[PDB]
Amino acid sequence: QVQLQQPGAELVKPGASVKLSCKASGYTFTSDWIHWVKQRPGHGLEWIGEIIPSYGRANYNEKIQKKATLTADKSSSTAFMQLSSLTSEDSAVYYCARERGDGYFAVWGAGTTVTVSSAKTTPPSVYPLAPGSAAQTNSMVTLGCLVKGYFPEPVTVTWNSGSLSSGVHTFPAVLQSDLYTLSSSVTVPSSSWPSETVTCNVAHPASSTKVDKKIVPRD
Amino acid sequence: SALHWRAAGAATVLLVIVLLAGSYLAVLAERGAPGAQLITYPRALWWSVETATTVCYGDLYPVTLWGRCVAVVVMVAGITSFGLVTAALATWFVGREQERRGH
Amino acid sequence: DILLTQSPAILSVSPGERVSFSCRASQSIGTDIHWYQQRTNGSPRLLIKYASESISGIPSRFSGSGSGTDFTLSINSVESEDIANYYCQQSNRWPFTFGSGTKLEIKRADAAPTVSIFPPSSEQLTSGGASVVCFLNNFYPKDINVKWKIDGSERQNGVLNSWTDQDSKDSTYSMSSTLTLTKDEYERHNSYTCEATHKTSTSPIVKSFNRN
Amino acid sequence: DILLTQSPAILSVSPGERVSFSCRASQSIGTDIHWYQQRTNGSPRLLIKYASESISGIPSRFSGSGSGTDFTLSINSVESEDIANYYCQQSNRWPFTFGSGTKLEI
Ligand SMILES: CCCCCCCCCCCCCC(=O)O[C@@H](CO)COC(=O)CCCCCCCC
Ligand SMILES: CCCCCCCCCO
Repeated sequence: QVQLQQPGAELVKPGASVKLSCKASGYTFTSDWIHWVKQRPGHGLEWIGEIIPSYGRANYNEKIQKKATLTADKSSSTAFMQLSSLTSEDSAVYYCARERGDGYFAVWGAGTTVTVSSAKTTPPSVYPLAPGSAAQTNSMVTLGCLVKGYFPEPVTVTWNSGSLSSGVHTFPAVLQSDLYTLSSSVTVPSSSWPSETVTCNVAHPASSTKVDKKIVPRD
Repeated sequence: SALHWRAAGAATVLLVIVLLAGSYLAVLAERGAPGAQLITYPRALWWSVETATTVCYGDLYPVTLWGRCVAVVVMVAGITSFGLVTAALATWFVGREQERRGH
Repeated sequence: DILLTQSPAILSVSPGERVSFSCRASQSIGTDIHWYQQRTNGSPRLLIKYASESISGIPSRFSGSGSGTDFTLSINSVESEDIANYYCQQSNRWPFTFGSGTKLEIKRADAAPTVSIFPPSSEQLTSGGASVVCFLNNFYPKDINVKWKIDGSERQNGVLNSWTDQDSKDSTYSMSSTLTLTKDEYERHNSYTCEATHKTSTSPIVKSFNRN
Repeated sequence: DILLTQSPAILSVSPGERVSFSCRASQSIGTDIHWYQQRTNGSPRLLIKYASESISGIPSRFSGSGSGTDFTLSINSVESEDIANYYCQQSNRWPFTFGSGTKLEI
């Protein structure tokens, strides 16, 4: 089972504050430390601080401005990081990780994408991408889905509820007019579609939405 | 039943407890501190053993006030436990020699 | 606080080769170095602990070595799934610190792009907008150019492009080029053309559709 | 005797910015570094002791960090009253020594 569970995303207005969570499962010991690590897009890993839940003591990276406050709840096995008075410098993925007191990060959470913006949460519009009637195929056919008009990042795109993994590309999103757009592409043997269903699944955590879109030929 | 042997055994179990608690608390005390090396539990137990025996290599040591206070507890517990073992050995020898000379 | 220098910042190798990442600590730290792999959009994953010790479930081609200030992560016979960023991390002294990371790149054989053009969907037009999407998939090397033409005339406004990082499945790249119009402007034209230019052929690869 | 190098000798920043002064010791001195501020015609004033510990009455935008040979004094959101010379001082080994100073300009 996934050892550390964190929400996919949080949207925070400048100057506001947000409490991130990290729920632990698996073996727990009195020597466990929970660490938090910040990664800005296209950059490295930056250690924020650590907490020992068994005792509640937290330490912080001295070299950076303290925007975090770490707490832990033993009953719910959950670690929290209160980020305070955020600016755009604080937009990033925040990971939690567990260290068994022997110095290395055995396991990491999936990360919470925090976006600091005044813009409003907008779920995405998902549109199919099927070839026009004049396109010719070979032994493979390429289909896709367009995910347009969403905010903030990220979305997760899967194919046939994750069952379809080979032949997928999901492109990085582009930002325009405070909205994000991306496409995903899938390539399957041409003999197999539309005979066998091909569906894209778009999860947008910041708006708690998950929509399906079957790809059918233009009829 | 003899007091010296039971006190030796008690001191042994107490020392094991102090080594484990000192390892835990030394890590707890030292992780706040830039440059500190006494910050993971396996080597902290090693450090607590060398502190309890006074066999102190210099590879690890506390740099904080509270880590040093933990250190002092481990030192005194170690020195006292081994001194207690010595004292029990002496009591055993003294009794056996009183017997060997028929007193 | 211990600086960990990972240089070079990018390593380029051919499949099957042995590769070595470097991590240098600003002071001596025994073997208290740990290595993590992070793929695109993924979370970090421990590969090697305490400079050389194996982790369960990590392919055996990964190994580590060194002690003191100089550390090496090695991969025997690189393959595509190894495309990732690689970080070292020290636990000798408080606070724990990370190296700045080395990206692994694979140099594979040239491959022409697979181009596909997609007309806007019915739902999108029903909403009142039109996006025309072109895919340039699974090409190598990364450099490539996309040209849009409408009714035979080059178009530039409304085009937004996006490139993937190198693909951990086959070491290729891909790109999406998305021409976004209003329903009206899309309706005053008929021929929509995506044109890809890549060093694998002097002639562009062209995909078109007529709205008719 | 421990040389403390403060470079650059002058730092120029805009109001509201975060600024960082550097102090490098010629050998390792743990966290035995202390920072002082001296304004024009004023006497030195302790800001940070033992590399990172706060002093009562010093504005919270002042912080310190580092250990060993490399030390940083940081100011969050510089303002005008911060215009001053800034010195580091080591107490790890006899004799105590001072850095040569960094001037802050806005
Ligand atoms: C509640 C807080 C915990 C308090 C006690 C923690 C005990 C830690 C387990 C010790 C074994 C670690 C396993 C391992 O493979 O350790 C190696 C790491 O690779 C190196 O071991 C070591 O180098 C230190 C072990 C020295 C033991 C001294 C004997 C004492 C009578
Ligand atoms: C017996 C010694 C008490 C241990 C104190 C724990 C360290 C707390 C540091 O804030």
